[PDB]
Amino acid sequence: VQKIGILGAMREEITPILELFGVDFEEIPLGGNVFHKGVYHNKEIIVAYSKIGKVHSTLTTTSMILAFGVQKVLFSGVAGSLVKDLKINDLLVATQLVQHDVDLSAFDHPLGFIPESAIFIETSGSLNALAKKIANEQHIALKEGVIASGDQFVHSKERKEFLVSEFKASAVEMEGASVAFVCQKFGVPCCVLRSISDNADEKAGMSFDEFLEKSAHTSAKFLKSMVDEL
Amino acid sequence: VQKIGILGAMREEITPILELFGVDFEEIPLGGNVFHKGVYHNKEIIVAYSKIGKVHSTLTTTSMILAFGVQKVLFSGVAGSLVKDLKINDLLVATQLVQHDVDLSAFDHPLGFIPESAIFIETSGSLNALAKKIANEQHIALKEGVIASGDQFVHSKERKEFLVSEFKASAVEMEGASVAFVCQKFGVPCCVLRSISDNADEKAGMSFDEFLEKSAHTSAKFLKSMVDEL
Ligand SMILES: Nc1ncnc2c(CN3C[C@H](CSCCCCO)[C@@H](O)C3)c[nH]c12
Ligand SMILES: Nc1ncnc2c(CN3C[C@H](CSCCCCO)[C@@H](O)C3)c[nH]c12
Repeated sequence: VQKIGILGAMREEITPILELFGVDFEEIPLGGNVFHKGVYHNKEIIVAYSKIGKVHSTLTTTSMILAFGVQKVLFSGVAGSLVKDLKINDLLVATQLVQHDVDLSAFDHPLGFIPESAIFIETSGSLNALAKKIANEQHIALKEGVIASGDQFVHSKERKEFLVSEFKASAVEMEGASVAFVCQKFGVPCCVLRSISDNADEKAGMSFDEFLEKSAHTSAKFLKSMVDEL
Repeated sequence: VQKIGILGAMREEITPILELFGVDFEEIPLGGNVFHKGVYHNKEIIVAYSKIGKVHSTLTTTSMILAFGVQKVLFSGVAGSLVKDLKINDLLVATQLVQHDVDLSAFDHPLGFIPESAIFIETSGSLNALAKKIANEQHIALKEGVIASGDQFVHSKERKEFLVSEFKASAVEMEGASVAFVCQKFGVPCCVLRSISDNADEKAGMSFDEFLEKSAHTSAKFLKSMVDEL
């Protein structure tokens, strides 16, 4: 059968995923993560939260691919908005991702760039198109854009402005670029889906605490609607 | 037989390793890395460069463990010095590592800390003690201390001061903490060995360009002397 990996960063991002699928799961620990393995609509679904940030998410994605043999990875979670048109609860899919905190400018490399890699990492056009189709049929707004990932929770106007000017990012989070990077290295289709929890400004901690649960649920519900069409 | 993973970040860090072992290697590509597999003194050695930074090094380490089944990981490369007593070419082993660019302080977490993890990641006391024994027998200076890892090349007095005050780091680099983190998650002994290439200050790019080859060779030679005793 088809094997689909489903990832969040925090436990709160996968709790609604496990509940919404509503099937039994076997828990399999590996590399400090717990993988929930279930069968849903004739597909094997493997659900896990990575824990926060780039190292955690790189490890979990690599484990999913190498140890569980998943054929697609769908990431669902929350994100900070960098643009006026992405408001609390709104959904976006990443067309490209960047590691916004990478800085080898001492050697005149562009910010975000590492030798033998690239600034922007692409996701699956096919999965992004599926998301768009579903969103239109459900009459849900869905934006497509660049997501910036780094190992800092962004809560300042100055950092937002940098992300917009340097990378033209629409949202910020801490895991998407690493998940997409790993998938691309192994030829595995990847979709990164996020629901806005905050505006990545001085009020972001507050907003995040308020909206984590609801925004996570919104993302999870949409991810399920995608899996229903795969 | 015993399987030993040997990692550098850049090709220049593993070129001397491959030459110094002086055996034939089979090249095995996986996840965008090339793994050089050889037999040396009745051990299987698997050598690779990860490419620069935390995501690259997390992926390569995870691959080494999950796909090649290595039982120990030794990292060899260069680093920026944060302390007066670590000069160009000097060797150190990391007793602990930290991800110095992790910042969840918006939620009053200490810098370097991520929920469900820890600020400091430990390495193998047994391998560090072997390194110390060998260094003493060869009449080579070998320091032990905290190494700070992040996704920026550090070349400023201000950032050095932060690393010293916040984490009491002795050296800075971009991969050690991720390698040690992965190893710890999988119960695999890890040793991170670095030779100083620069002082992580405004002159660091210059110094790095000058000393990369020599410092890499110094680290590689010491790593080989460790493998000779394993
Ligand atoms: N403003 C923001 N900056 C960076 N990432 C995010 C995100 C996305 N994720 C939410 C979470 C933020 S860190 C939460 C710490 C909770 C207290 O322990 C990470 O997994 C990244 C939402 N808003 C953000
Ligand atoms: N000053 C420094 N800051 C951070 N890392 C390092 C290192 C260690 N590694 C050396 C290398 C620095 S980035 C080199 C880019 C070369 C031009 O493309 C990374 O793999 C980290 C030496 N000096 C450093």
